[PDB]
Amino acid sequence: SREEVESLIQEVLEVYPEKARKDRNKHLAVNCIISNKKSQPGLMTIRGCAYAGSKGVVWGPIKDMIHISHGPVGCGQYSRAGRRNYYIGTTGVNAFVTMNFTSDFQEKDIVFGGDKKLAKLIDEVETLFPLNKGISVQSECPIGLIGDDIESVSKVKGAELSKTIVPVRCEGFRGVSQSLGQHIANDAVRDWVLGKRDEDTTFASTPYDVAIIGDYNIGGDAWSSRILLEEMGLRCVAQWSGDGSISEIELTPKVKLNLVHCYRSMNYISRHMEEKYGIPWMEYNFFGPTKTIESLRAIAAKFDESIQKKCEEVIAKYKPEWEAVVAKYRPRLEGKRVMLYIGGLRPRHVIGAYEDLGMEVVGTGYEFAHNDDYDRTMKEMGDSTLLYDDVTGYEFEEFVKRIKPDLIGSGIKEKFIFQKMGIPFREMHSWDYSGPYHGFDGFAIFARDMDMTLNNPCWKKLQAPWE
Amino acid sequence: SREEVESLIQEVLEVYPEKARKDRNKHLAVNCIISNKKSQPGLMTIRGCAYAGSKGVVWGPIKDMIHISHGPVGCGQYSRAGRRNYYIGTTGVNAFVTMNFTSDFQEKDIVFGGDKKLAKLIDEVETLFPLNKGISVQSECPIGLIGDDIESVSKVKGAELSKTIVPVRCEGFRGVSQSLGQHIANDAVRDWVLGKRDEDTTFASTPYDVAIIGDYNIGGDAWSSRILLEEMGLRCVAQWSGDGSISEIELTPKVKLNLVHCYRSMNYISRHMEEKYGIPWMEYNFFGPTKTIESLRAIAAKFDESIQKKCEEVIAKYKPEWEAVVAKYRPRLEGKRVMLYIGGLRPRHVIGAYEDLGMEVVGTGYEFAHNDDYDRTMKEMGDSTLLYDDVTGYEFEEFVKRIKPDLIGSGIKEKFIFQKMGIPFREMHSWDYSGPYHGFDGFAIFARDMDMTLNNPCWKKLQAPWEA
Amino acid sequence: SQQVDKIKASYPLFLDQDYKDMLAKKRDGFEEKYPQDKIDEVFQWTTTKEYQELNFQREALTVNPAKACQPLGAVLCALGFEKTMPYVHGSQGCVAYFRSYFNRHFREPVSCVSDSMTEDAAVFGGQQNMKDGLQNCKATYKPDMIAVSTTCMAEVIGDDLNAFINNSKKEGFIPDEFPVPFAHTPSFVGSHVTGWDNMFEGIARYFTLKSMDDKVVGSNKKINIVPGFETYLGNFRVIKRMLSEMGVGYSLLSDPEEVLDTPADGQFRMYAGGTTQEEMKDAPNALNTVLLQPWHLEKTKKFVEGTWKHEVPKLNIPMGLDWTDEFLMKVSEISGQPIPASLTKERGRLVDMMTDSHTWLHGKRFALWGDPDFVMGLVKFLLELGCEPVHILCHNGNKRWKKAVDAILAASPYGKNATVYIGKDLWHLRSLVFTDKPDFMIGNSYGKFIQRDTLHKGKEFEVPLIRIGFPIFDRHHLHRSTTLGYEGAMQILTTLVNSILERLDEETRGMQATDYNHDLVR
Amino acid sequence: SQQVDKIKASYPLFLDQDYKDMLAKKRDGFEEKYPQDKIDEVFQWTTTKEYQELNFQREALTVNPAKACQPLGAVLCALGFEKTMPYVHGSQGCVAYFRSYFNRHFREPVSCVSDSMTEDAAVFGGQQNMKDGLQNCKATYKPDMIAVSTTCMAEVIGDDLNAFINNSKKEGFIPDEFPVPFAHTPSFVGSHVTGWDNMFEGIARYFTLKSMDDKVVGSNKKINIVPGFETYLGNFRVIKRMLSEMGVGYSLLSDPEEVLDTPADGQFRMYAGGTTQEEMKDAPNALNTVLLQPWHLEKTKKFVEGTWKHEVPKLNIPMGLDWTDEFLMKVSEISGQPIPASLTKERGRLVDMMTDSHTWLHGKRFALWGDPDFVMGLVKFLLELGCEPVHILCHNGNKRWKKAVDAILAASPYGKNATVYIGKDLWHLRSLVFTDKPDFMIGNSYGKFIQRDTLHKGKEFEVPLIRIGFPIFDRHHLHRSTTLGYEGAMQILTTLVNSILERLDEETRGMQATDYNHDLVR
Ligand code: CFM
Ligand code: CFM
Ligand SMILES: [Ca+2]
Ligand SMILES: [Ca+2]
Repeated sequence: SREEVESLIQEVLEVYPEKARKDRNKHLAVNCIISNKKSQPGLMTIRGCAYAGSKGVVWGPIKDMIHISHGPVGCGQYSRAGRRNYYIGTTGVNAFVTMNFTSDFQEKDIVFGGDKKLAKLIDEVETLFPLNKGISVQSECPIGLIGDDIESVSKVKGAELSKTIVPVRCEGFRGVSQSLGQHIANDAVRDWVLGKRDEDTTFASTPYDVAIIGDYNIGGDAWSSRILLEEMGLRCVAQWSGDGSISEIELTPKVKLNLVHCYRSMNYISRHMEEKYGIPWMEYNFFGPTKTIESLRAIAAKFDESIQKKCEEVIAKYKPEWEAVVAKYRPRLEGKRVMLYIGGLRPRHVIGAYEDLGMEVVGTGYEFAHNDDYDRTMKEMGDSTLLYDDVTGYEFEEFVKRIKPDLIGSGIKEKFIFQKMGIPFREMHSWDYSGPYHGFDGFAIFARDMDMTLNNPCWKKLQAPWE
Repeated sequence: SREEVESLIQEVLEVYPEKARKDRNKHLAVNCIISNKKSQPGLMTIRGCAYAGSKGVVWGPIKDMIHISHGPVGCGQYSRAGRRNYYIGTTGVNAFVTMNFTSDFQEKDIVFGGDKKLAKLIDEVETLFPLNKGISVQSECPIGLIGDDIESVSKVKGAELSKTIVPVRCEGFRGVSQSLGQHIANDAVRDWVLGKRDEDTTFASTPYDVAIIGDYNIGGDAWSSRILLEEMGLRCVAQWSGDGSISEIELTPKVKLNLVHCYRSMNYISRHMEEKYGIPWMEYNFFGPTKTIESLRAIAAKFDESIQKKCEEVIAKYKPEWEAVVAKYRPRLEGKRVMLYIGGLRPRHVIGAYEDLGMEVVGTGYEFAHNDDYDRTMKEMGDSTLLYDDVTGYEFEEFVKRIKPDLIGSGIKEKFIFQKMGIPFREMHSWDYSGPYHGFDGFAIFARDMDMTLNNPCWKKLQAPWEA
Repeated sequence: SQQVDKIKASYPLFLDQDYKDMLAKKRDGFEEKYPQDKIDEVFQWTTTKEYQELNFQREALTVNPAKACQPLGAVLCALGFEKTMPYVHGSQGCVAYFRSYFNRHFREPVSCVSDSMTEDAAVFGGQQNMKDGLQNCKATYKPDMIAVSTTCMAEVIGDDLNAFINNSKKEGFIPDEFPVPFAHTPSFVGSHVTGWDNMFEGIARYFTLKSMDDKVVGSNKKINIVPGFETYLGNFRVIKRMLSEMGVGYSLLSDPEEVLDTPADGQFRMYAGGTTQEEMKDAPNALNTVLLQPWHLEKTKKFVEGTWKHEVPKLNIPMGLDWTDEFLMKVSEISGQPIPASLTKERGRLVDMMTDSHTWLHGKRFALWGDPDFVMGLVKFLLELGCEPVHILCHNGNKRWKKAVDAILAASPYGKNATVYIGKDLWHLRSLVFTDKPDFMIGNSYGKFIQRDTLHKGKEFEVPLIRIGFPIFDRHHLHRSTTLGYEGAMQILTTLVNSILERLDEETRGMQATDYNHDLVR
Repeated sequence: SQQVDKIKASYPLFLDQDYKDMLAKKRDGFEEKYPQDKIDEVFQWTTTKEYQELNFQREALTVNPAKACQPLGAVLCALGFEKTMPYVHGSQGCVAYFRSYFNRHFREPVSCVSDSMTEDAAVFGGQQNMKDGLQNCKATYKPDMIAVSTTCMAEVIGDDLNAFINNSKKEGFIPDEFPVPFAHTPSFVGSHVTGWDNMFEGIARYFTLKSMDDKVVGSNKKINIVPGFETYLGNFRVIKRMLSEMGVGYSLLSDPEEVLDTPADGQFRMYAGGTTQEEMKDAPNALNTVLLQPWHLEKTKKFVEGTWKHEVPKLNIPMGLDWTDEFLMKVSEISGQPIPASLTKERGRLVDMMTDSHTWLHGKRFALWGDPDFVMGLVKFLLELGCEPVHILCHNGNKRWKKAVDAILAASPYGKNATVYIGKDLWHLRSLVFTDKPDFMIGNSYGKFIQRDTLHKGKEFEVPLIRIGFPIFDRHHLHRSTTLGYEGAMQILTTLVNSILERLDEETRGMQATDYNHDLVR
């Protein structure tokens, strides 16, 4: 239908002023496109900031560390327990993920600088939460603008207390999206944490050590990945960020292979661990049977025959289980058209799982992804399907209106818009408080969930029997 | 003022027809009155039936027995878990007080008789609740009117299954109030349960065996009594009805003394156990310090010096505790006037406890009590205070209107009337889901409850500031 | 003992050691209690599939009924009329029970009298009790109407209510055209809903039967609404609200919402509001009559169709989305009034709430009980939410009702695991929630004893109660809420979703055990 | 593993043995976790009086704040106006957070834009972002108004909003009299309530300041009602209802109840209802202006008293019995309208509910937090119910507020054990509910983490949460309820009494242990 799509893009864009029209035309394509620059002012971008990329996705999930949102009270509040990066711990005692530690800037701190307040905050953190294994200080916008040196404070205090204090200059004005904040967070781990055990040779490694890099355990996602990799004989030394401890991060230079799930947020440190430590890395996809199977086979191919045998045994165990899932739910979802919009991995990665339930993904797009993500997307998506980079509120509403999908999978700022339009909606960020969606057990929940929402009785009652 | 009261009674009674006026005049007195007959038709009597007196107060509380409200579905429903006669057990397995077992009469049972249905009901009870230690069958109105013989069914089935099945002909039409149902229930225990162990000599008694007779453990009331009596050295073999088992009832002929709390509901069987078994009995009152103390002393005087010593030790232990209660709450309740209306013991018995908190009871009255209860009341109440027997809805509303009391203590059918009038209210039946009110540490609960309701913030708020 | 600054009521006072030992001594010395190991054994047998089979073989024993008797209903019907004394010819114990039962549900005064028939009346009729009874009542409580029903005593000895009332007018005990409608309400036929129907039909006959030749259908341009046995103030109020929103002339026949909710302002109001006698006399002139709860209003339907010549619409109880729509649309075409934007919006807000909440509601299994129309409307709305109504109990349901509900279950994929049980009771249901455990129960307060029975087996087996019905005695002021309309559907949706989320928080509130799913946002 | 007919989500899936062992292997192999016995030791120390002393010595560290930042407020203020785009000059991450925060509370679309200031703007001002931003916004989303506020980035580098807006009108990016009110809302001064105030005062100045000589006080015969930061749909709706019941002409200035509750009917409505620009221009002609939440509307009070010359009544938030009375009586004498029988009755029904429920409410101890006016109205109403507000927390409270609440505590016997804490947070409150354990907490969803912390110590130490406030993220549709008026007092009374009775049933649901007090009637 390629000219309908070509003509659609053009029509939506006429409501704009001129430099908006030109820029957004570059960011809308029929399956090339340009990606990752700035958002156009006043157009209701779905994108967050560099702070969200650092505190919200990379640092925040690290369990036994205290993360300090250094700045005013806002950022720490809105991001308090918003993302479901699951963990095992005793919160407030040894684990701290769902708490909000903030320096709560007042006008005296803006005017004079917040570094003496940060120094005293670090001591207070130490007397009240003795069992923390480290501290991060996540900069909000003001910090960089008023010229604070949180690095000085981190070194002097870190030395004084013999504790790891990571300064992260992830100010929301920095970059164009959450993406730069991910980069800043990876470099923050590189410079202040990862190298700590380069001298230490006392970790007893094995030929099967691996680390899950870039699985943030949304709804248990990483736990459902790990079980499969470990049943296949491999040892998961580290889980990056989701339910991760600081000592696992410190131990990741000891593994034989790094398994990158989220490429956009973790490719940076993966490239660095292959440079400095020689550790090879690979991308995998644990969304749906097809992809979890090809991934399990490809990871096993990097090792010996005993891991390839265990791989085929694991595939055999779960094969009755996912075949029952497709037998139940694929009749119920066949030929339904899905339109997607998430951030930097999921727009591409979940397609496989939808196809295993006989669904067609007719449109997908990323908030903050780069071009190397869009080169990966091309292959996964079909012909004449719609691609959209940093879609505006207006645009997404207008595309759905025309294309008329059976399911929309996006974030919370999109959810209630489409449900009012009669389109079924599933959050593809928080999983709509469900999940895990990774692995085989995750496919059963995913499939249960697309079904419960797309074939719900409520959608047939959007119109009154009188109008 | 005795003439204000005299004139009040007369005024209220003018709204009546003639035979109502004459009869109700006889049932309203300034402290001489007639009691326990019939209620006058159409006048919104607060009284229940003979079924309530039997199933609701005497039988229902017996824990390890299944009580069958034999008749239509109504009675068993309305009385299901309405009275808080507390017990320890596993309900539906070995204990059954809060469940509703009924024969649920339909028109075929009315027309043909419900005795074959009762016989099959008893078998069903036995297959589904194996651990019951006995069964009562509480007759509702229809049973007596349609000429059923539940006694035949009880004997044949009781013999067939070697189980105690007590027939109780407590049909709501019988009698004039809940009172006859109590009597019918006492005679039902006499004829079918109490005599079972007259042959049996294997219970090892002691000189200090006693039984609490007529404490129905409302909110734990009996448990708060029993602890005190046993700290005083006495052994409580039985608790009648409240948290009572059938074997305790069967063992009561082995005690040395029967302690009657509720006289109106248990005097009948107490007189019978003194005739047949020689067991002396006495009335006591465990409402408030003064009365619990004179009671503990009087019960102890029936035994030796070691029980009188233990008595004085028990009095000494709880004396700091109740003195703190009066020190806290008596300043808060001094000189407040209480008007009461309950059934057959409490109108007289709680006065002591109110006086220990410096409260004056300016009016009291019984639903279903007899004249021997009103002879006991006379002494407890002050001069020119109002007495009322089987008070009508109209009358109680009109007396309160005039007398203007600070507290009204009555039942659930009265509660929301007086709260709308701005008068503080405490239920003196269910204790307003509080209690225990018996003993020393039930006095603590009593006292804070009268205070919380009488000096509650809501009472100052009944008139809108723009209505003044 | 007692600490005066921290006074303990029954709970937790009897948990103190000297009390705990005292009760242990009582049990051991005198109770001859069964061994605890045996009590456990028998408890575990009460939970089995084998026990459940023996439980449904009961023919004579009813345990824990989920219904009441006919005169209860007649009193609630009667309270709905202006300055009317409900009066129940027969035994006085009954009236003390009906008053108490309703007092505890509404937490309000419930005024109703008896004519106190004793044993003497059993052998010689209650005729003098009717004569004196009505005279005293008229004079002491000043009612504009007295609505007489009966207790079993008066029914078994066959007192002719009609004759007894006519002879008391003749002998001058009450004025000759003082309103005394009557109904024979036998406790042993049907239930409390049957008594509401009988009472209403009797009051309708009293103001109508002998004056029909004067009446033209549709002349007052109003629609009559007969509510049925209704124990939520919000259901009376919402029907009225919506009809007034539409600008539809109506007449709610039997309306107790004012008497059952008078203000605490220094005075007691025995009577308040209610349907006037003038609305009952002029009721044949309505365009039609809508029966809000038709499965317990069959006698009334035959009288309004047969004597008033109204064509009563085949409308279900207006519960849930589809049946509230169907209700408003029938009201729209009888009155010729369009459905206003406000109700079209309120419908949309309800559908919005449904779409926001469906992920937590989907596939949820319920055991539920109650009166016939309440149960089928709750079943319909649960099917609309995508929930499974697994155990449907209606003790006072009939065979035709059961077929109408199996038919609405058959039309939904969410009714495939559902079974409707009529004539069965709460001890029967205690077994179905053990052997085919649902997630929750929707029912009255008698269901709290089923919930503690399921917790005794263990936490995994506990089935929480969601209190919706009559009677609700252990919670305050839920008699004020709404189960009908869009309003009512919004309240039930919010209770169902939040009971579910509460239980999830409870199951995930354990530190380092289950709190990994103790989510801030749900 | 997974059984396809009974699919397990995160809970309870990770409780399966192969998962439980896997996590045990992770902890032991790689986490270098503290010994469990040490975690327990430190947990028990966090509950002590010694820890609490160290916790209140905090000067630099805020943990678990009970407030948000200024621009959040400005957005909610702005949504209340007709066809208005909230627009926050500065960083875009902010706007994604304010939208999400409100989306999860209301479960609705929250429309708001940013002009996406990057690093370039930090060194050269956000001037071009204002110019392009307003132009694109006007054209893409078609608003009749755009209300501009700021994020910290724009405040720290001192962008003159006024100049930036005037230069974008001059250069022709937006029409010269296209409405663009503004407010500088710095995240580091005050809180979200301060941003609501600043925004309102800015919109009031935009329609008023330069046109006062034309205005006569009292000429439109209306009273203006400024709501404040309000996140309950029922509070907007009840103020309106009562004023209309009185037949009082009013103008609710900032009214978001339609946009925050549009129907699901096949179409998305970006805009809906709201206060028109005509009501804002004609607002000086009102008899007076009532501030519903005065402690966070101080700037607004000075502008309405100083420029509009209105004599703003000294009225507290209309919460509880006394302050709703005081509100209706002020409205009665400003408008000269009498209080109708309907509100006098509703007041009486509330007092009736109070008398029916006082036995369960009396002496009940609460820890509570929230915004200043919400907290003092909840404290007043708890004192009226005979409850003790033991721990009063208001992170964004000021010294004068604290003195006004200590004064209302001093006048009641139920405020003798109460302490008001300003500038303190939820980690501070976590200690007060351990060392001076209340019965319940009334607060937002962040309080669920305090409840699981108290359960970890043990069941006897558990303090249940009662969700009343903002944000409520873990329950559905409670944003629809009411805390103001008699209606609001009836809803809080019913929640407080039933939470109490629920907890009593929970504590007495144990067979042969504590169920002797598992009463049918309470
Ligand atoms: S929007 Fe993932 S690159 Fe990042 S929070 Fe979601 S599509 Fe993020 S997969 Fe991940 S767990 Fe994410 S869902 Fe990469 S971590 S900045 Mo919003
Ligand atoms: S109204 Fe007792 S003679 Fe009987 S239920 Fe209450 S004043 Fe009864 S003391 Fe007792 S526990 Fe009673 S309170 Fe005699 S048992 S028929 Mo209603
Ligand atoms: Ca009431
Ligand atoms: Ca919504």
